[PDB]
Amino acid sequence: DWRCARSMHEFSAKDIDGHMVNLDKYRGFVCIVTNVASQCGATEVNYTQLVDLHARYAECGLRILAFPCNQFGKQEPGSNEEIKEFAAGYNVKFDMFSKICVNGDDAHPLWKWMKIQPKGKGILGNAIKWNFTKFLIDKNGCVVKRYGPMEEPLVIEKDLPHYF
Repeated sequence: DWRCARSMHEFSAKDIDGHMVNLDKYRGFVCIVTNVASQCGATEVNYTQLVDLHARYAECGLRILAFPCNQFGKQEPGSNEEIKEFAAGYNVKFDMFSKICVNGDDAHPLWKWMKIQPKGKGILGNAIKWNFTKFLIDKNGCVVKRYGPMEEPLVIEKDLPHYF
């Protein structure tokens, strides 16, 4: 039962190449989990700053899990292969996953779970509101903060020292 999970580490997800990833591999690492899109007004700032954070903090254990999602204005219409090439244009070295839903009955169970964590609460409901929502995950796999679609990734930086 996804609702009874205690940690992100209990979940698995397909990477953007189609291979299953056990998210227990992130135990001991602080993670940003985010839903991404290629044709969003915020695409450039989010990819640029996620790549920047990953570069400057990997030595501290920062990992980033990017889930493409086409549910918000159909702004991620491409294939997984096309999305991987798009991320390559931003020199992404963090982890890209296969396209998923984040809302609704067919949402990936990790996203169902994050949305009902105590610190994953949304505003006027827990649904993901738009592209580039972010969840901060601590080293034990627990949700510790949620950031809205308009909060650029650099806003997360001041919170990282509380979890490294």
